[PDB]
Amino acid sequence: IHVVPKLPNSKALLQNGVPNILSSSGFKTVWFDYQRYLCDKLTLATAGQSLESYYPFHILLKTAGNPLQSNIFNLASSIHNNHLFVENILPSAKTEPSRLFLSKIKDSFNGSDWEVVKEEMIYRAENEVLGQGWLFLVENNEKKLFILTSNNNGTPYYFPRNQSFDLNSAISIDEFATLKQMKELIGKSTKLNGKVQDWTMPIICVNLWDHAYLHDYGVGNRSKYVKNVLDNLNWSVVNNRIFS
Amino acid sequence: PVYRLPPLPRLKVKKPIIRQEANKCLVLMSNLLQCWSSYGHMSPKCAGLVTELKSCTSESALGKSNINYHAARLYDRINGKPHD
Amino acid sequence: KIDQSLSKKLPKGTIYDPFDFSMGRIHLDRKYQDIMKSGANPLEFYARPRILSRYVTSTGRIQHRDITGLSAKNQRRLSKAIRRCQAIGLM
Amino acid sequence: RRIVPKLATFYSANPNHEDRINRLERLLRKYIKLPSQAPWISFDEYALIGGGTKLKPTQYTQLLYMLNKLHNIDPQLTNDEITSELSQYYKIKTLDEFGRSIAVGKRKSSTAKVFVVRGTGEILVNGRQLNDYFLKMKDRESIMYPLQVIESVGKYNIFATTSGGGPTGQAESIMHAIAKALVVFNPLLKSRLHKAGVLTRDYRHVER
Amino acid sequence: RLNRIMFENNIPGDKRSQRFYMKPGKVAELKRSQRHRKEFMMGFKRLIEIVKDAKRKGY
Amino acid sequence: MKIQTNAVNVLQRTSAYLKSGLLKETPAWYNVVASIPPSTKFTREPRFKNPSNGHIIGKLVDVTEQPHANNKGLYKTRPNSSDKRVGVKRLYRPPKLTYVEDRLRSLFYKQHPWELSRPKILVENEIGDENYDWSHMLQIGRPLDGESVIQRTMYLIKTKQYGDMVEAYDHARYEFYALRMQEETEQQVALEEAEMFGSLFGVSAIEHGIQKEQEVLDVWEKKVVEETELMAA
Amino acid sequence: PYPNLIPSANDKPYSSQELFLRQLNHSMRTAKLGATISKVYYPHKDIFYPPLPENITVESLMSAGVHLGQSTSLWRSSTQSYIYGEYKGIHIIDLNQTLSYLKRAAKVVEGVSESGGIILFLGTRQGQKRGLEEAAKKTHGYYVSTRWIPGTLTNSTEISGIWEKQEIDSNDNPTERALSPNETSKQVKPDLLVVLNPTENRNALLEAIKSRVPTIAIIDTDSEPSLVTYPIPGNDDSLRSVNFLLGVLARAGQRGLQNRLARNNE
Amino acid sequence: TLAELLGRSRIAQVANNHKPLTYTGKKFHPTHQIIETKPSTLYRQEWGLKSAIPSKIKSRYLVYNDLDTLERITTFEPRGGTQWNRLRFQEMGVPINPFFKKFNTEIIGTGGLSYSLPGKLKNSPNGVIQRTVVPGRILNVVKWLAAIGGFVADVVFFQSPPSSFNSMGDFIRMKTFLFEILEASMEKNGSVSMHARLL
Ligand SMILES: [Mg+2]
Repeated sequence: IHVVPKLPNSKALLQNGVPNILSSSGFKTVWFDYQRYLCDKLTLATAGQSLESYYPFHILLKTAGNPLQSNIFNLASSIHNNHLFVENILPSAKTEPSRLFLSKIKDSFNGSDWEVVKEEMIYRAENEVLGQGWLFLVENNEKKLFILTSNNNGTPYYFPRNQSFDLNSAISIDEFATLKQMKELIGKSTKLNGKVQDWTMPIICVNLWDHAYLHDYGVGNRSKYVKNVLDNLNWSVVNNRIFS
Repeated sequence: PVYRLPPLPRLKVKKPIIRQEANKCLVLMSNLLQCWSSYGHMSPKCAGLVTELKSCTSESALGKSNINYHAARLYDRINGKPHD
Repeated sequence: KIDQSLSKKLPKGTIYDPFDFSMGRIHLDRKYQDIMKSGANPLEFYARPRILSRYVTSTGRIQHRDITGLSAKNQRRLSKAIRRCQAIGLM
Repeated sequence: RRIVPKLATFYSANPNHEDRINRLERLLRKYIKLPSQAPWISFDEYALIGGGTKLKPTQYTQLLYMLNKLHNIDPQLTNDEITSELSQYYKIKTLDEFGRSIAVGKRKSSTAKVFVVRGTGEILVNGRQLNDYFLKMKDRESIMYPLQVIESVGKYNIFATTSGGGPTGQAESIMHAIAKALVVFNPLLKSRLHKAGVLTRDYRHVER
Repeated sequence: RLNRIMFENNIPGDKRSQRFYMKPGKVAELKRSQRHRKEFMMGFKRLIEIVKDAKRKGY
Repeated sequence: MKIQTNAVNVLQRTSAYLKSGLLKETPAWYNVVASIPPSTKFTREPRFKNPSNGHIIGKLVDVTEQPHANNKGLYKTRPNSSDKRVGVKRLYRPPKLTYVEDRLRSLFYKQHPWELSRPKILVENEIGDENYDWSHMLQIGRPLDGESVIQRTMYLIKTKQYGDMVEAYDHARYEFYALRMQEETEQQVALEEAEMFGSLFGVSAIEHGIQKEQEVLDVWEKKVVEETELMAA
Repeated sequence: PYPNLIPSANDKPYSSQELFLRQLNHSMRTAKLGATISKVYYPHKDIFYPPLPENITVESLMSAGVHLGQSTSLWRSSTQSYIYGEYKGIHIIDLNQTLSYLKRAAKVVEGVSESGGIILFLGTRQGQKRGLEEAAKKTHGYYVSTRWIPGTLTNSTEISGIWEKQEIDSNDNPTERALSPNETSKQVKPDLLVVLNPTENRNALLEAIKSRVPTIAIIDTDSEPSLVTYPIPGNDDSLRSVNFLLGVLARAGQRGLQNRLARNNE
Repeated sequence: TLAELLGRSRIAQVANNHKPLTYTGKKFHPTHQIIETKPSTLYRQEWGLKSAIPSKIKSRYLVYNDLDTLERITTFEPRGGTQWNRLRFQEMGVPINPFFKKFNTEIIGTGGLSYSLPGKLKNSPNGVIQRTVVPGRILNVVKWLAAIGGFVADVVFFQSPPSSFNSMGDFIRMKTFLFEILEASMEKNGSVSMHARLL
């Protein structure tokens, strides 16, 4: 039985929700209703199996390579990502960005400062993520940050399941080349499961699903919601997520 | 039908039979001899086989049953004797 | 070519496992390789030399119950019917 | 006050060994997540601290397996606990002023001392030409063999000095000494020479 | 194939059986002994099969 | 083995040793075992009721209880042979436990053999923690399996929503079919969406089976060629 | 924290050990995000978080598989009273009798530990070492899991006489006093012996009988109840049931030890 | 009471099955329930059965007959193959209605193999999947039969067999081919008759 995690200051979040991003009704939709929905669906899908004993992150890491249980993976991914998202918008466990994170953004993004990087992430979310999706700021094994976007329920950890390219429409030839090299990397591995190593981790997570913003911000104006999320993050969690 | 043996002093095979695999050199020699029997000695047809033999025996001319142990180990468990 | 005993044939419509395409499957199949078992009376089959002959050797020796696999009752009736067939001039 | 046995394994066959393996298992169990990547005490040495006469070689092999597993943990992630527990169980030639490598080899009762310098393949034996001292071609080829294994024949000058035994013994002593001298000029070739069989003394000798 | 037929019909053993005379009590004793040995062999084969299966499964 | 006296009377032997003076100091267990007497009765106990189905053991219906004729049309006037036999063994045998579900289950996996292929976990988790309302088939903390169908059938019959076993079984079966169709559609659509959004899969079930078949077939190739060579000579 | 580790330069990528520490930091903080797992059985907890004797229900005993008895063909008829019935070719153990006997045995273990007696946990099946060791450590007791040497009790001088002994205070604190050879060579006899597989340990049971050592055991359907002082009807061939019962007994012993220490510290 | 809980226990949930574990006859559908154990319980040999399974077994799936026997062994087999076949069928996508509205023992429609509905097609980034292609192995030199993804089917040819067939002879099963599943039907006895075409 997967159960919705308890959140600090739950009474205040019920009363008002996350300040300056969501109202109480919106926070109910994004977390109290959607997280319960996802957890119940995962429990129904994985009950009576081994996967009931593993956490959603270990579930999605286990299930990433098997086509026929993608649904479980999707649920697991959401159940993880949503919580990550919530944790970077919780009022508290004003928090300030750390020196190390600022240095990494400055070094990772070709000298660009953090705020223009925020605007660039807003642009990326507006452009590529058509409809439901997730936005992440992630660090790779080279100690380099970069911006990743996943369509529907995708994971930053495993690059085969990043779901960063929307094939329903066309794809740029460069995106096709990226897909082909990715598939070659997958195929090179000698493991029977076909697994590959990916040490990417999410430092920032933003929920672009309609549950997050539609009730508070409408069909349009999603970039407004993303800007509000990024401006008022809980920087203690974000700083802790980085390793030194 | 099922036959149940009495409580026996032991459970052992007198002569365990092992599946030694016939040496490759011997069978290759036999094939060569049959070749020269049918086509003839130093016949063009099967001369290739000779080459194989020349290699197969070049280094050397010719190039285990645990049933009793396991039976003795397991007999007390599987004999199905009455309690005491 | 492969001798037929050395090849395993999966019948049509049957499920299988990768083990099936193995010599172990053939060896296992080798290892684990009518009317009188249907509730009938063998004594009634005493003027029927063919069905009685199904249960004897080439020389006419009645087959043991270990070979026939019949019940003791039907085995006794079969032996009696075969001997009666021998006596009456049939078989 | 109360008298009780010291070890939790007191009623086992070898309580000392069981308790020591229990400590090793405890450490191997607490730090199971750490990735991985010098002899140990002898059987009598472990017998003294363990079961003594009760100590068994399988128990000793189990101890060594655990100790090797613990040591094989990556050094950069080891800590003071593992090292402290493991500590209880722990038991160059060069050329001369003239650029010469000096080696001494033996074979049967023959001994040879060889000076190998960089040169053009010239060889002297006891101040005599090689062909004058060694009439047998096989002995000359034996002397050549270590030079041609490293394909440096014609790149060194050899001054060999033999004494004792007969022709073949002296020649093979020159061979072994030349190999030992060549190892100095390029240590990376030692394995190559060692694989050719010229760096191992032929211990065979006349017996009563 | 002919020799196989002969051994399946027990003709060779039968001929040596009829060669000399055997008292009916001794005949019954031998028949009981042979049947008991056959049954014992069947039981021993069953036990060996159980042993081999248990070994395969790791017992 | 005989019922053993010495195991349970250790306290009495130790008391004799202590009072005689043979033993000077009381063992640490003496006071504890005195406070907690061992159970010293080893008796075969009669059983009069089968818990699984409630059948009452040890009851005979007397002649007077039948004032009417039986199915064959005969009045019971004297006891018959079976009635005149003492049945103590029936009391002292452990009763066989029989459940109605055991039948329906056997039916279900006969009707749906491939449902057996779906793996089952027999590790119990916690039995007492189950809090299920069987007005609906799906339960949180439970898989969707045939046992859910039998449980819904028993719930239907218990509430008398349906009268006969077959009717409730069929209704639960149809609910099962609907739910399993929904799950199958989720799986298919999820895989299609993953491929739609760029997900790349290293290996699939067909290719995995093909790989295992290839290893087995290569070993079989070597063994067959060697065996043909062996048999030819 | 992690001595003798050499961090990498910012220009170069992470090292393998740096990646390991980074992933450890991730695991201890964020890997467990999304849901909290409830009502799921984790085997290790049966050893580390056993329930108290009073909190045990029949449902908990049945979940551990304690009720599953031996095959009906291997029945020892002396165990008739402990049997609830037979089902699927095996005998079912009556779990109410199991609960009563287990509570009684837990009280016995708690009393013996509270009196400072020696408790010996003997179990010689394959995977029983972990639970035996943990029970002995938390009860300040002793255990055997490799093999029971015959004569360990009746011939203690020739078996256990050579191993060292130790004087301790009321608080189980070493005194480090030097023991005389006669004191070191005395028999030290267990005050309580608990056997997980009494069928394969007849020697230990007979020695305890001869030496007047009260004994507890898990009595399966094919085991003799009268060979032990405090039988516990239950399944002895399943590791889960054995570990559950052993953890209950070990927690009772730990409670007795804690009561003893609390009284000595007042 | 204890009887109710035993009736609802997972060991009771497994239906009574006593068929031979080692079966050499024709196999059309699963005959034993697959028992799965988690890795954590496998580490301790706990499978939820009466007794501990031997530590030699490394697979997490088995099929069993007796919890206990006179020989003190659990009558089991370390095999979980059949599920994969079922799952592999789901990869084929070929659909096969009794699932829409005294006890009868006939196999009801598809007995849990596939609960899909015929009227759907697969979208792919290349586009609509018109025809489904899966790899298989032609087994014998005979119609010709093929082992395709856990099931044996009769392959419908297209003009002549490729010459590779004649060249290889009885070693034909060594080489993989690509087939398109024309149709899948279920016979009364439970066999799954599929017709495929060698491309
Ligand atoms: Mg047992």
